[PDB]
Parts: sequence; C-alpha cells; structure tokens
Amino acid sequence: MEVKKTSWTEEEDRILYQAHKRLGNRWAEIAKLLPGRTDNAIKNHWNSTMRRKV
Repeated sequence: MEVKKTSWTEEEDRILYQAHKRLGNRWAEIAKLLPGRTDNAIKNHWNSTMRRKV
C-alpha cells in the first residue's frame, strides 16, 4: 500500500455534511454511511476542509 494522497471527493464531502447536521455529531453513526472514512480523518477533514470560512 502506497496511496499517500488519500484525497477526499465531492460525494464524500456532500454526504459528510448532509449526515453531520442530521445526526448532530455522532461521527460513529455518520461513518456508518461512510465506512471507508475513519473518525480521525472525518473530523480532521471537518476541521481542515469545511472550515474554509463560509
């Protein structure tokens, strides 16, 4: 394994947002929709990418 550049994608980002607001912040139940996305990466993503200052 040597992916390294494990960048996200439109679908994942959208699903993450649509899920997060519905579940609230139950990352365990949100990742149920995205098993290929671990909590660490999800939150890291939710903290780094989504916080682009809307």
